[PDB]
Amino acid sequence: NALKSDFDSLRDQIEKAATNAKFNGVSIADGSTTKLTFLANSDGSGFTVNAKTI
Amino acid sequence: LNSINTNAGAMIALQNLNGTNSELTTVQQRINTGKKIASAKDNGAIWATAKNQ
Repeated sequence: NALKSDFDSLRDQIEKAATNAKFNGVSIADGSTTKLTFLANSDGSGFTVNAKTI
Repeated sequence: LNSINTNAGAMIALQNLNGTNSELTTVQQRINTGKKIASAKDNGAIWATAKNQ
């Protein structure tokens, strides 16, 4: 039971650390979106970064 | 024209000198603050974003 409680505490800490990783209201690792695209050139071309949920 | 009453070249030199003065004022504000967006007047989007963050 003690090892199970340690396991559950570690799992809840992973869930908090995953949820909190945001900047400017968006996140690339929380799974809220599939990808983020940033400007890559003056014509409007983007630099896609695929989200990798953790 | 060889007028005594007006001289456009002095006007054009004043415009160029005022533009250099304004760019010096920008560089001076950015050196005394240490940031290129130090206020909403510089650029409001990144300014408000960094402020809330």
